[PDB]
Amino acid sequence: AQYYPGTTKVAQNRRNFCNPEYELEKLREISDEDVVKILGHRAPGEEYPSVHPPLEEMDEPEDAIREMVEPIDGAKAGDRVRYIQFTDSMYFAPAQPYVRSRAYLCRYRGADAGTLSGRQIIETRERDLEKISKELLETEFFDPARSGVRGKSVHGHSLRLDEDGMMFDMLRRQIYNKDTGRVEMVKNQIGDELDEPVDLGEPLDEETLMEKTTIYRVDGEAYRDDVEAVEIMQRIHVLRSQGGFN
Amino acid sequence: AKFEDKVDLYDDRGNLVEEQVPLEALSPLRNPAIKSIVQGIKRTVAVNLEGIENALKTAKVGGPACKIMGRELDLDIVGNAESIAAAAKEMIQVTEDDDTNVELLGGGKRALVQVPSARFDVAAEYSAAPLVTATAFVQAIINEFDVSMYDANMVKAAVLGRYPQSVEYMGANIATMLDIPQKLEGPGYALRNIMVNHVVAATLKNTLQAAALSTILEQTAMFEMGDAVGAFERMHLLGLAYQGMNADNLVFDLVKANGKEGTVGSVIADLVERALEDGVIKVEKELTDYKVYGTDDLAMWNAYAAAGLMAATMVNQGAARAAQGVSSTLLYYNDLIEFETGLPSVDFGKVEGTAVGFSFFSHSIYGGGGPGIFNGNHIVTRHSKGFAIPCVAAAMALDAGTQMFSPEATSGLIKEVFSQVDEFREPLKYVVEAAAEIKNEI
Amino acid sequence: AKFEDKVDLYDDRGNLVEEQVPLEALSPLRNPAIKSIVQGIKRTVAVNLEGIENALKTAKVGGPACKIMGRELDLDIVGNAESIAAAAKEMIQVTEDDDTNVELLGGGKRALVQVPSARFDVAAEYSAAPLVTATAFVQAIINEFDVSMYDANMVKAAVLGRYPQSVEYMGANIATMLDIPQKLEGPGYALRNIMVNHVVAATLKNTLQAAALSTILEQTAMFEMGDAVGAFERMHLLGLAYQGMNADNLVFDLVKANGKEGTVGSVIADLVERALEDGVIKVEKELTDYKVYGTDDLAMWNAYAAAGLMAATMVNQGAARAAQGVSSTLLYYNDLIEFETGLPSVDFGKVEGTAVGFSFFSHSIYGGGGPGIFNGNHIVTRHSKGFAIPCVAAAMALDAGTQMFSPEATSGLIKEVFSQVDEFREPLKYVVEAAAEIKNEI
Amino acid sequence: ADKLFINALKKKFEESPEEKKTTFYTLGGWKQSERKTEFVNAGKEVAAKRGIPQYNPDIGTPLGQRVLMPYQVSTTDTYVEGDDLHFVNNAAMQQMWDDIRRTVIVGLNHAHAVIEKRLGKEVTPETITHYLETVNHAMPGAAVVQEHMVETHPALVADSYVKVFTGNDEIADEIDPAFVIDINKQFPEDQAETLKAEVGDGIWQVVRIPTIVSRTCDGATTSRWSAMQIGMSMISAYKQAAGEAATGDFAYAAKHAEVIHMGTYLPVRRARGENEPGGVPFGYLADICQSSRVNYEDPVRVSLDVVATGAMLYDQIWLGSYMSGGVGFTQYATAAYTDNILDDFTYFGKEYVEDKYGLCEAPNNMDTVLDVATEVTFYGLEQYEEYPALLEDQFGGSQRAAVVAAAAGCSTAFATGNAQTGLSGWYLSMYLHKEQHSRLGFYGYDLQDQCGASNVFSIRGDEGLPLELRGPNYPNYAMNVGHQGEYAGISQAPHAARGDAFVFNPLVKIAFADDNLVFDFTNVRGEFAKGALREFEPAGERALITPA
Ligand code: F43
Ligand code: F43
Ligand SMILES: C[C@@H](OP(=O)(O)O)[C@H](NC(=O)CCCCCCS)C(=O)O
Ligand SMILES: C[C@@H](OP(=O)(O)O)[C@H](NC(=O)CCCCCCS)C(=O)O
Ligand SMILES: O=S(=O)(O)CCS
Ligand SMILES: [K+]
Ligand SMILES: [Mg+2]
Ligand SMILES: [Mg+2]
Ligand SMILES: [Mg+2]
Ligand SMILES: [Mg+2]
Ligand SMILES: [Mg+2]
Ligand SMILES: [Mg+2]
Ligand SMILES: [Mg+2]
Repeated sequence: AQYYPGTTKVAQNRRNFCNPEYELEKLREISDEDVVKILGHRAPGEEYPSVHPPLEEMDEPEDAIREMVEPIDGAKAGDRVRYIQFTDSMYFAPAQPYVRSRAYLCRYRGADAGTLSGRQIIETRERDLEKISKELLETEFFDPARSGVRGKSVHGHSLRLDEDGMMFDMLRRQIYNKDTGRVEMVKNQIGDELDEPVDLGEPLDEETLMEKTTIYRVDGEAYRDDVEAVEIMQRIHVLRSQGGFN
Repeated sequence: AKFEDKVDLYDDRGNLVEEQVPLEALSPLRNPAIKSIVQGIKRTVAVNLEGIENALKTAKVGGPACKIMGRELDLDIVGNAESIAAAAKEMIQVTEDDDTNVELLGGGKRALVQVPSARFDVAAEYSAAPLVTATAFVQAIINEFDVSMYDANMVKAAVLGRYPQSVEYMGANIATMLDIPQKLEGPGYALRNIMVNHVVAATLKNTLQAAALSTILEQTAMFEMGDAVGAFERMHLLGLAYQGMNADNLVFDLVKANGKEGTVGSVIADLVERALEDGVIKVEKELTDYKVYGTDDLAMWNAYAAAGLMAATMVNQGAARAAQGVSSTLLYYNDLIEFETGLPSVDFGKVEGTAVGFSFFSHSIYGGGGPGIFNGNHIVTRHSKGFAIPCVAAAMALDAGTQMFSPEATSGLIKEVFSQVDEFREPLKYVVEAAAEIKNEI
Repeated sequence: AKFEDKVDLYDDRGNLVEEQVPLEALSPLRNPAIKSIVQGIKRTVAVNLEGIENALKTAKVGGPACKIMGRELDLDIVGNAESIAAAAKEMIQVTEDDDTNVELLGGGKRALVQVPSARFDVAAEYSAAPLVTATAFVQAIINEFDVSMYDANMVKAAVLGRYPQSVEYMGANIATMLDIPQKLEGPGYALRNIMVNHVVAATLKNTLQAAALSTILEQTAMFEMGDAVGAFERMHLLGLAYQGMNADNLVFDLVKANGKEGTVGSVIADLVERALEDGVIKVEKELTDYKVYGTDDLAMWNAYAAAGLMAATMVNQGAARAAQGVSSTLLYYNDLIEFETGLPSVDFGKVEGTAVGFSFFSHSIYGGGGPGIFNGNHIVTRHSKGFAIPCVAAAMALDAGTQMFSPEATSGLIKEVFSQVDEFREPLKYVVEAAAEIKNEI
Repeated sequence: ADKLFINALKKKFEESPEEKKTTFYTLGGWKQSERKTEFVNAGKEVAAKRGIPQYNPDIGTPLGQRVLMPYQVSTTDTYVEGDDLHFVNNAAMQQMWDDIRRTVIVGLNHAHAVIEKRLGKEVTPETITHYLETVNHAMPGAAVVQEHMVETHPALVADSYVKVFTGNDEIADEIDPAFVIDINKQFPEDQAETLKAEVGDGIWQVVRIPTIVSRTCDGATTSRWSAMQIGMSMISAYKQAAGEAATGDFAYAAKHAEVIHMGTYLPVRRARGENEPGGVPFGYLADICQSSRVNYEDPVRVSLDVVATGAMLYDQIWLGSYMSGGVGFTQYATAAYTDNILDDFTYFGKEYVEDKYGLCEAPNNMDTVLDVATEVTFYGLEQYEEYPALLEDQFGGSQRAAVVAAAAGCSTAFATGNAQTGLSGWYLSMYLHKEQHSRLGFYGYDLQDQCGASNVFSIRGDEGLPLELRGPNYPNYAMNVGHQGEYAGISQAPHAARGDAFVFNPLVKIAFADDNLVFDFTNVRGEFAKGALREFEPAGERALITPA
């Protein structure tokens, strides 16, 4: 698959996020327990709640489509559908909202992805969400200064950075520690205090943010100079226009 | 005859039924099974005899929480169902050997009613179904029990609700898959105002049959609306064939190839490869490490892309066994395929746009609800001309129990009655058979 | 037959056509000419080619006084009408040589269009007629002149108006006798939302034919609404036959006897005499110098009284050659006949009540208008179940020029196209012939 | 010289507009804000008086972890907190909608024909003047025929009246000028000539019913109330029987045959009668706004006054209350009429077009769409990238999408002189913006956006329509913020560039050229600022009939 036109680093990074054969760079280690705490859906040692009984317990009639499509593990179990949501700074966060939804539906099964300017969300069966979330949190999808895990109160994608290089968060879920130069998650994604903070590692430096970003800007790589990517967008516009007429 | 295209038709198990069927043999304008389905949906009513009886015994008539103390009437309706139904049938039919059907279900708790097709041939629209059925059952109940002049108005209220004070049959104990003509978003929309959950209930959650029924209704509406007249007709017919009829086993084969481990993106890659293999698209231009694809047949590209869209929904929502992500599939299948190819997405962006609003209105405070409450007449989901709602029906067929407003919650009366009708329950079978029959008349 | 009654049928000159025809041969459910009339009204559209051309050259589109400066397009549509009509016809038809008709009128300024009946057999309702016609003519015009993508939206506006921003086709240059389904006062009302002036225009002001067309449409709606089901069916059929089809020559003979010098009161006296002579009513008891009449057949009394009501309109408004007093006739014929006899008036008081409101709303500030702008769907005149509006049609056919909102003012496009259709113009001829043809099949 | 938004950015923030960093969390939350402080205190008092808790700044999340900004009302020197631009808090905004809702246009052409042809009486300027004196007594709710009538208090209904206009100057001049909208006085010469040619010898009434009534009732009341009092005044002034057959012709004429509603009725899911915001087509909204007749040398000013009119009505009142409610959509709309931002971008585009093509000189085609809309989109987006204060100001992607695409679409229409290619440029702007920043608006923002390109030039039943005829009930447009008022601006743009007197209905244009209205439609943004400052005086209050 070719994913996205263009000859910039931005365009290549957009293709890399979509391409499931591209190995996302792992930047930090997070424990399973800590992914669960950041998600905030269940307590450590709490069994997965269910929304319906396990598939095996159901008396489903023959359906060729069902038979051909393997359910994800959480669907087999009857897990609730839960979410994880991220906000990405326009100051060169590595992932950005459409990048995420496009990438998620290339990489992950059974995914409900939603894009907005200030937040981007995936909803899927709880145990599968925990596995996906580890990858969203440990890899270059995430920078702990320019990205935030936020289930509400998302404002900040378009705000000025603070003096530490951190994105605004009305609820201050991620705190930059001057003494380590690392960020800690001190609240879960909905804003409740964690018993113990989660290390999210160091913010990426400016050079590395510029290598990894998927936003076009005049002070990075401008979209208007990625003439092949603009050509395809214009082409789409014209072909849709003609097609709707005749 | 107008179009040279032919398609191969399959059953819901992926076996070939008939090869090289002319495209117009599937047209709503030509196919006698689509005519029978549409006239059947106009004429069929579910009557809840038990519900009428209970409303009367409690005086709970005229809508949610409403009750008139002192008006209670205790009538043995279900116990006398056979007589009541026979008396109703005599008023409903035009002649004794016509196509009127009145059949009791559930030990007399429910009746399936099909009002004779001839009443519709001298009617402007379809409201004779509920109105003729309602009055025939009101009169038959009154006559069964010799209900007095003073009390009979309660029987009317139990059957048809608060109409005509309300514009709808508010509190009625009859149901139809259609809704009243005043609720149409535009003229020609009536076959679009059919809840997704009702389609899924009628087809017993068989994914391919739900997608077929929904496509038949949607694309038939596109003819009634004039959208499939002239320049657009072949586009609409090929959409019906490839997205809703599994033409050439394309949907089926894409699901087979992507069902075990696939994603929306893997289905896209397979569909683009298939379109290339079949000569539907070709490379027009080489950019820097990027092939720009073109087509000399936009209607056919649209149809292949639509089959892929349906397959992607089946793979994505089938893997989750949860329908909510259909709004996301409908959006990103189309967004991804345009940047993959340089070609326009399904319905030239109108599926993707429908999906943007449908996503918002199924994940926000402002309106909408879960996937099953939408329909082609809903303001959120009317914009694509038939290429979005059938995917929603497939997704809800595949939902294993994640919805509060499920077909069990919204559509139980409809399910009991309308799934009895073979052509409603298994339309793919009947439409393919009729197409094979008329293949030499096109 | 469900009923035992037979009627003698006459032509519009009062001459016998066929004796002793079963009543149900006149039923909308059985008579093939009523079926062809209703299907014809569903499928027929008047296209004003000159209007479209003028709208385009002035950019006056989208409703009264509207205009978009800079958007003018000067296209020789009327000069090229033959080619445009043929191209539209190709899109409108289902198959070559089917029942599609496209016929130019007024040297290409107008077209009669009858959309093929098969489109309606697979549609929920009747909006395919304007929608299929509109888009076929939009596309034919664009293709005739090679109108660009940038300009073609003005063709669309000139044809169909401000739809879909407006619910109606606001400013359209096509017309139908029916109106949009959203405007129905209740389900089943569509054949009632036909302006009296349109009926009078289509029948060329022939009094009996206007009364017949109006009665056909009203009583056919009563079937669609369920009102003529079960207990009420015979009442409605006998109303159709006696009030609208001149059964037994009763309307005609009452007019003959009262036309030279008669009044509403003298018609009443003649009708009561005739009902007694025929055994429809009988003296039930004697008060002081006053006979109280009874009946063993309320539906037949109602029908005789309805024939008298029609004859009283023809006498009263025919003597004035001024339609306005139809509201008074509809009131006082009924009021007087009740105190004359001790029996209920036509439609058990509902014609009298319709007439009270209609009189008010045709002589007051609050709404309504002249007789010709009413219809069975109008809130003022919906209440009687078919027994009032046909008298208004007869009165407007007799109006010699007293109205500002005359059929010439409101219905000229409809007149030019719909009066071409023999069955619309002379329905009394065709429905009687059809009833005689099926007389031994009922 | 400076970009037009620089002064506003320097007012909002201590940092220079280009500065990338700031410090948050130091302002005391709501305590930084005069307005929030007023609200906290008011909520305490409300709750204490009524015995039910109400506004409480500690419920939910703590506002004001960042600067709670003032906004400059564009074209003014007025800076206010955004709460003063909420329609609930702004009497000018409420009155603007009341003035539209309570107006109908009603011909006298059929009516005069009924008088002449049916009553057999003459109509002359003198008889028209007598009729107008009569209907100006009757219209606010006073009697002319019956004994023992009880009437509205004249001071509660002082805002209700009837005027007329005609394109025949000599007829206009013979009717008493207290009742005449004088086209020659209100419009510059060339516009006046255009409008008088459209009207010709037609004679039209502009009827305004009382604000107090419109507020008690609904928009569908307006043409009925109008007709009742027209009817009584035709009875009294032309000496009819008081209720004869001809009386019904005046009723039908005033209620149906020669009425022009401001808005058409809506379908059932969003059921509403006439004269509600969703029925007002974009070309009528541009015509209601009166900027065209006073700022005609500046087509940007005209177009953006229409954007302000429509963003407020369509997003704040209509989408944000009739169709939703609550806190609502103030800043979705303010983005299009504050801080001179849309003005900066649209002047850029106008000048670009002047330099490359000349206004209205570009070919009306997709080449022009691609050129202009792309160039203007990139300028607007570069401003957010160059000025971090600008991006933190228009913090929601939807706001930025609407502003950037309005400048692109208006500029495209300035180039082509045609609204439809302007609309294509709006959609292309959204597609480019989405690819540039990998975001656009809220979850549901681009439903119409993705349908958009294909539906611009469609001719199908519920798809094809010139932009001027579209409105909030056009199917793709029926739900979402950040589009409808901007479309009214695009509808105005080519007509302002061409010097056209009106966009879609000349009668609507004339009908609002009237200083007897309560809101001043010539200066919509100035009125919004006056209301924000609590200096606007609305009609409709009940003070005269309630305790002192
Ligand atoms: C709960 C929702 C989901 C929903 O259906 N509506 C919400 C909330 C709702 C509430 C918020 C009021 C409150 O706080 O109690 C109101 C005011 C509507 C109402 N009920 O009165 C609103 N949105 Ni929202 N909404 C807005 C916006 C937005 C932007 C904000 C992005 C940012 O970075 O700050 C995003 C969408 C996006 O990412 O593009 C957004 C989301 C959301 N919007 C998220 C909550 C986001 C969060 O958790 O912080 N709105 C805007 O982009 C600007 C205008 C603004 C609206 C108020 C106004 O116009 O003044 C408000 C319009
Ligand atoms: C012009 C009409 C025809 C029509 O369409 N409406 C009228 C007039 C209208 C006007 C009279 C206001 C005015 O004088 O300018 C208003 C107030 C409606 C409005 N436009 O605001 C009204 N009638 Ni009227 N109308 C009334 C009534 C009536 C009674 C009055 C009989 C008597 O002996 O006085 C009669 C009908 C009848 O005879 O039954 C009547 C007729 C009439 N009604 C005759 C005028 C009669 C006359 O020439 O004097 N109304 C009433 O019976 C009582 C309530 C009263 C209404 C005002 C209120 O409710 O306070 C008023 C209701
Ligand atoms: C979709 C529809 O809601 P329902 O699905 O019918 O509940 C519709 N609301 C809206 O369109 C909300 C529009 C304003 C709020 C969102 C603005 S982006 C309405 O209430 O009629
Ligand atoms: C009849 C109808 O008017 P139209 O014939 O549609 O103009 C209707 N008015 C009324 O019913 C007037 C009711 C109140 C005035 C009379 C009270 S007795 C209405 O405006 O919709
Ligand atoms: O978050 S949403 O896009 O759903 C609502 C924005 S106000
Ligand atoms: K109100
Ligand atoms: Mg690990
Ligand atoms: Mg009895
Ligand atoms: Mg190569
Ligand atoms: Mg004789
Ligand atoms: Mg006699
Ligand atoms: Mg408290
Ligand atoms: Mg002033």
